[PDB]
Amino acid sequence: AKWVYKFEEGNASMRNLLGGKGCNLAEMTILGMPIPQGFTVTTEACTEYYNSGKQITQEIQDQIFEAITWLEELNGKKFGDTEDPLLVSVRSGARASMPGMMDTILNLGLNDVAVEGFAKKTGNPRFAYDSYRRFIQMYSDVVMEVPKSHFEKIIDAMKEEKGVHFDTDLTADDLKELAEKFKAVYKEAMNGEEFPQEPKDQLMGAVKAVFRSWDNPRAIVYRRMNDIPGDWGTAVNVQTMVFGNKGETSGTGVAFTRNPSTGEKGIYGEYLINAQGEDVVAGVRTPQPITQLENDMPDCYKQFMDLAMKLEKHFRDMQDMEFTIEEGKLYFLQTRNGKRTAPAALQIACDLVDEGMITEEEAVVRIEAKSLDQLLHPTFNPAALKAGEVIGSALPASPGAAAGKVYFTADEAKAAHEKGERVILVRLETSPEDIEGMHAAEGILTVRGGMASHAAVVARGMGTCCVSGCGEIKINEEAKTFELGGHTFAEGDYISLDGSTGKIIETQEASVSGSFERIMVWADKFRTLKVRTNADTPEDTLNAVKLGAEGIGLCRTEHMFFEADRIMKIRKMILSDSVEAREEALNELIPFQKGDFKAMYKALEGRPMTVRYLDPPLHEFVPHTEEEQAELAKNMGLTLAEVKAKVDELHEFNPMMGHRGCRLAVTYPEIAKMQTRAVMEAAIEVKEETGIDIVPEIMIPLVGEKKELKFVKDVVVEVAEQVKKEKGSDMQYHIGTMIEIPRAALTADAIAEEAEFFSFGTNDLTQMTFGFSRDDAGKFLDSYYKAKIYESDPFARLDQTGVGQLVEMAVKKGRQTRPGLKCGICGEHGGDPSSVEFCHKVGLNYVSCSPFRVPIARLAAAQAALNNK
Amino acid sequence: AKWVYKFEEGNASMRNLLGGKGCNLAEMTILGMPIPQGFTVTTEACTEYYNSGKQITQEIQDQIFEAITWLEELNGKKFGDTEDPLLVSVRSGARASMPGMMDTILNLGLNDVAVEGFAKKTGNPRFAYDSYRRFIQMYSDVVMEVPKSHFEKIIDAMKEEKGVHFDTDLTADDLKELAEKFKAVYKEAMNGEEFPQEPKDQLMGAVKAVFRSWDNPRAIVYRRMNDIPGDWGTAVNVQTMVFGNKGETSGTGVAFTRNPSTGEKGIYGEYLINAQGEDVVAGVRTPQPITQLENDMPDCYKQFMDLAMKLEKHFRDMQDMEFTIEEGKLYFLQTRNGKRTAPAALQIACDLVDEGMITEEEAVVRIEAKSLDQLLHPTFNPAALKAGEVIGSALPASPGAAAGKVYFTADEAKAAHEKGERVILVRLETSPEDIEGMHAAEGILTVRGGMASHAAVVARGMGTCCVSGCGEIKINEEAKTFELGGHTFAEGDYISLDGSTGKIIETQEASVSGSFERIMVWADKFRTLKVRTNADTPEDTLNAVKLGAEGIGLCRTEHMFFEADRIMKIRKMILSDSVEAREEALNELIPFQKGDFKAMYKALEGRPMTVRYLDPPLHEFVPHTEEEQAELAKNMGLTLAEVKAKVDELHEFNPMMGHRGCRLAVTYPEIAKMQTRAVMEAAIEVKEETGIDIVPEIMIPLVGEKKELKFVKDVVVEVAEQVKKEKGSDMQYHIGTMIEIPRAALTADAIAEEAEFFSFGTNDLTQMTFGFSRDDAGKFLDSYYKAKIYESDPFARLDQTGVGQLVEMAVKKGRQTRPGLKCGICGEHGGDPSSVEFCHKVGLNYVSCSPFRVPIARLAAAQAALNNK
Repeated sequence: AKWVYKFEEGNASMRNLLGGKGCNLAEMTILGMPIPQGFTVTTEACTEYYNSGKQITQEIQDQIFEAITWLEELNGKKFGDTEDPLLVSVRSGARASMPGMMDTILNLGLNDVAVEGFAKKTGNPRFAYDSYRRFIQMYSDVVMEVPKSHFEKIIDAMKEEKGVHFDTDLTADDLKELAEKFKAVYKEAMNGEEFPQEPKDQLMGAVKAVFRSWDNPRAIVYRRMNDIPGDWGTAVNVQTMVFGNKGETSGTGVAFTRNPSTGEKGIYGEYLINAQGEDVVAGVRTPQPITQLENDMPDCYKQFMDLAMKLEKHFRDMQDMEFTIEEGKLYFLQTRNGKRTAPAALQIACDLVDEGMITEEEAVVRIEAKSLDQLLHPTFNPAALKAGEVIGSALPASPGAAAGKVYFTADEAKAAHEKGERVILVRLETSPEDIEGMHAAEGILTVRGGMASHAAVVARGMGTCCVSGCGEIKINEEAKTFELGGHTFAEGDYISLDGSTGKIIETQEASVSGSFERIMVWADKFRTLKVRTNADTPEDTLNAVKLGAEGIGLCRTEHMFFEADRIMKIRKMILSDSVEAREEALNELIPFQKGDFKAMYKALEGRPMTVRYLDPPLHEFVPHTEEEQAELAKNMGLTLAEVKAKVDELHEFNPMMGHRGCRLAVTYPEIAKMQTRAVMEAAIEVKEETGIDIVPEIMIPLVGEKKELKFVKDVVVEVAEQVKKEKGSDMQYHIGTMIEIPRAALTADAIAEEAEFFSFGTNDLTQMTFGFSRDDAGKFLDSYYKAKIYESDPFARLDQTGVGQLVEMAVKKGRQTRPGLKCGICGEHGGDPSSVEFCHKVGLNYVSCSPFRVPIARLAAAQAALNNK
Repeated sequence: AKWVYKFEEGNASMRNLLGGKGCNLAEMTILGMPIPQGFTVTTEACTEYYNSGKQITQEIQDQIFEAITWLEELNGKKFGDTEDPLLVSVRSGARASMPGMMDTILNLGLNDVAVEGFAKKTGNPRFAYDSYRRFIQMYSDVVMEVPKSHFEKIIDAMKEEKGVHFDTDLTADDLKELAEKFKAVYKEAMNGEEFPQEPKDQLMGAVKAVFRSWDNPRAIVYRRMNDIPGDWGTAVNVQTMVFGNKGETSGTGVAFTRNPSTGEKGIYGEYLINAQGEDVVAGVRTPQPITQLENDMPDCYKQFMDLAMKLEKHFRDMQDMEFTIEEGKLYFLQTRNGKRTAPAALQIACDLVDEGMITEEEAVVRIEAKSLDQLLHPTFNPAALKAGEVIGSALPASPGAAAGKVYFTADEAKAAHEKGERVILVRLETSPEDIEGMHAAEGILTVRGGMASHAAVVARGMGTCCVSGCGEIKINEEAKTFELGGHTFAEGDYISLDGSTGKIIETQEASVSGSFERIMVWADKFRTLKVRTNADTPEDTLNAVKLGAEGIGLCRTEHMFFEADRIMKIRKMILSDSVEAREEALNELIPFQKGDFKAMYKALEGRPMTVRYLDPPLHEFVPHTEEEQAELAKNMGLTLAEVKAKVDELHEFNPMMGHRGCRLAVTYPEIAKMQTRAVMEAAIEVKEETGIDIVPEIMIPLVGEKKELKFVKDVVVEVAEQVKKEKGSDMQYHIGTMIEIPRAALTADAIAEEAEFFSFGTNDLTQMTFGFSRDDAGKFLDSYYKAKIYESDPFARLDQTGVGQLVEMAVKKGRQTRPGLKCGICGEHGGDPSSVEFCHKVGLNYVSCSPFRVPIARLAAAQAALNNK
């Protein structure tokens, strides 16, 4: 039952039930706003249809065809009648706003005969035929039967072949004729199937389009990148059409209560007089500043602003709305918390707070965590921009200083590495088919669109740079080139930004609003999780410390063995055929490594740093180019063959799971012994030269058995304890381990006994758990997301149903035997908002992630706190 | 009566009465802290002595010599006795902390015989003689009889001529001998006067030094630059001496509760074991991190930190304190809100607020306004610092990226322009005698000092960069050169910063903490004054808008006549011998000027901009180089002689007071007519292309009579009104004027009738009021400050007792006839905290100042609000 709900039968509450626009539309209705009534097909009915072999069930249709009945009696007109036709619009809406992705159908109910009845009754035959020529084009695309170029090449060939310039200048005959020109295309571009004339067949067709599209490549790829599950689905909305294209006193526009890209307080949007935004606004015929609509229709503005402001105080957040003016009358067709850019995100958040509109928990909880990454994208370098050659200007859709090679298609722009080959995408406009390209490019450059245009919307959403409406861009696809300013380019390097200018540039790094801080302080007053960082170097430590890094969670020591002025000492150790010799070799490194931790400790100023012992296999440090192998045969008094014989002696079938980490530490204590001295001696000394207390945390990698950790810990304590002759050094320190091998988690209680702290190495723990090496996964990974087998990437987003059990088990079990057992997480998962919450809820003590994600971690940790209290 | 007060006889309340340290010392006593009792000579007694021909009155001495009595009976010892001598310290304290300037005397009461008694009784003859050799040196400097080099050249010649390295290694004989070596200098460097042996003569001498020094060049110059009046004066403190130089378990250190240069929370200071900070800490023998004093004397630290934290919660602000340890016992000798750098200023302010220690009005009121200028000093450019050649490192005394030519003396470093020739001062250490040099240099570079060293203190106070303790600097004065790293310099260009590094650099511009904002929001929630800016260009407008510029208060149009592609049209106007011709000429400029305001209006986005009409004389635009005059004789069909004849025809005796501004506008309406069109047409148009309402404000310069303003306003209204054919343009606009000519203020009521708004041009109003041209003043100005005739510069700091009456009169009178009369201020005075308050209190509506001082203005306006509610 109940597969369709009237707007008056619901509210914000049932957002899941009716979808996003669903509840909003229903909410606007419940308020008593001037909106065209309609009804909503439930997301559930999307499930039914899907869990029914993708067929629209009987009970469903009838219920759709019943609300349609309701509407007729509602405004005295029958659905797509022959004389007085009732036209409607169709538009999908998931529980998660997907701005730039969803679908919309206008004037549905029209056909060869009803248009004419619409012509007489309405009295404006140009209109009827315009509203019909439009609608045929949309049904052709949405209910995908054909591409837009087919249709626009025609109206355009028609205009640029009749001395006309805007469709707004075609006669009732031009259109009446055009319609057949489209009804001709849709058919000569399909089996030869007739175009739907039976409104009931047009409307049912619509719906399936929507329910169907919810599984097409683009959606799938879009949700995953927007952390949206696929078990939700879409809802479809049927509303009683209202027209901003009846003529000179009717319109339609998109507008935001506060600038969506800077937080700016005050109306931001565009519109066009006589037109149907749905397509006309998001495109050519340059839209007008919504703040001009006051000059032109200064009576509709008086009320459009009175509504928008109460819509914004209603939801107590900034609103992304849509209006159409019907010859003097104003109609709202949409409201929604405008998606934001990071800056605008915090900025508005602060305002709504100062303006009393909301509480701090609110704003803290509102910011989309992951987005703070934008905050840190390297802005341009002034001097580089001053000398910069600006060869054109256009709208500053989405902020940021983007710059890279240009590509006229998303297929090839992504081909050239993601945001790694520094790519740029130059197009006319963009569309749902360009999602991964816009996503993988430094910046998007379009030739027509405006604020309400796809690229902006979709770009200001992905915190990526975009410059739209740049007309002067003459693009060629057949030769893949474009003319901008005083130059012609060809897949070379171009540069753009929010200073709206495009040019022939050095980026640097930079500040953070006081609003970042203002919200960071708030996060910090609600978060229980502490936030350390993953830094192996002073500068990076410092950089993260500056973002609120409360210490270190993963200080890799590998490099201390790698780095040129230290590779030959580790290699000598491997070739040395005696423990006395290895011992020696190893000791040659203590000075350097010692230096290393000194610098980190002087830098950390009392801030805790979990030092992870040698992790990789010895094979990773020997030479694998006989050029280098023969080099090392002289720096060692040996022969190539024998050094090579050693190398080939260390070679493993699966490096990720062999004689490495803890296992090297057992076979070669010496190594672990040497690391304990360098760290101990270093800590003591700075503690000695600064007096600021240090409390080193040694961390044992790849542990999988209590006795395995003990053995190595027994080696550290003895060296650590010995080093204590620079004084018995009352200095404390804790031996701990990395819970990154399933057995470690399964036998935590047992592991807790020797270990003084658990540090979850989720990246590896996730490889042993999923059974696949990150390094060789991608070759199949994609097919998993495509096949929807995977909704998220485990390597960036902590698998909670699986890896999550191991993590929650180590903590539980680990604390049965050591109630205080401090716990942490490492790698990527530590910097992922979703993960950060799980950890908070499961039991961790702190979170560690790269230096630049500290803000993302803190906010997340913050939110996680408020959410689960 | 009452010229001296016991520490127990006062508290914080009477800060004016007892001076700064006065009340603090008295306050610490009232708390019950471990401090050496003493008494205080009132600031008033400084007045007496001064308003008594600079003689210490009789009633005064006795009262000093009476408290000294009190002290003997207080600790069973007589003042500088022969056997058990009571030694004391002398140190001045004004109601305004002058860190780095005031004076201090240790061990006063000692002499040839009492030292020996101090030797026996104490039992440590090295000590007695050390405490004596020190004290003789200080009395020699403070009670200025001789320079420090005289004394340090000796102890040093003595050490570097006896195989010794630190005075801490001279025997009881070395010192006993040294003393005579100093008592020998003081005398061979004076008439031949004996050195004071009578403690009563040493102590009275001290005091006069202090009261005297309060009028010496350096003080005078220091207060003015620190807005301190000279009618206040100093107070002198006499405290019962305690020693951190008795040996191995006694010490003395300087420390701050929170880092004075970053806001950092947590102890920051230095110290030295066995020594008397007063000189030893602020100098060589590298001090130790106060946080190490926990390793060495881990029992004194336990209590030093327990005290400092209650001293900080007591005053509810960060504390700058001084301690000495007397063989196990800890002694506090000072507390005081540590002077701060801008960043640290806001930062701590925010903390104390989050930590609940204080309310926001508090923090807002606490920040020293003027300091926010630091916030905006251009940091270095990363890439420029990455390629930068670091030829040495040292302590990061005061923040900032300083860089400029080096000068080994303050006398010559100031010679080469102030902070205009980009100067740098390289010295051993600095001192009160270097005040204007440190002040006029980009950055200070010293060879020995530390955190507690003069340059740091005095530098972190003036928000200027400083790198101290850089030993590797071998300086030569005789050849004015120094060796640093792998180079030797000679008055060339050097560079430094808070990254502590000094190097062989491009600076840029940059962010503002969220703490700047956090306090800016606060300012903004307490300020009633609005803050516009003085911008004549879009970029500058934008720049100021970014700091909270709520509009424009002074948009000069001169340049619109000046700029190359527009100078020839104004010149043609001047040479054209007909109003029809001039008219013509003028009209040629309307397009350009029109462009100009368009850009400003597109930039201002609705934000008000007071446009000031042509201000300078026509002579200012003709050529004054016959090379150019003969150039303009061909671009006009004339001869040199005749163009020259015109030029010489416009030449005035006093350009600042002739046929210019409003007077040109009367004689040549045309001009004013043309400005009204360019502005009107421009406003209408943007209002037309954006719909955002504009409300131009035309401002008439140099008005001095109602009928004078009317006449010109009558010309604007008619042109303004005419231009209203791009539509009657419902556009509003207000004619107003600049109250910058005394008569304007004296006849405001009369002026208010025609003018719709008053805009105080205080710079000029201050020249007509003081009667002297800023341009020719400096040649006598300095002698006014030196002669103390002027405490402040009127041109930067609004004369309130004078110019202030004219300002308060125009507002009063101006509102009798126009109750709404909006009012503003311009030029410098608008950006000066002191002025900004006066204006707030007198009646202005908003304040306008350069773009970068907007923060200074806002905070000031804020504070002014809280202060006078």
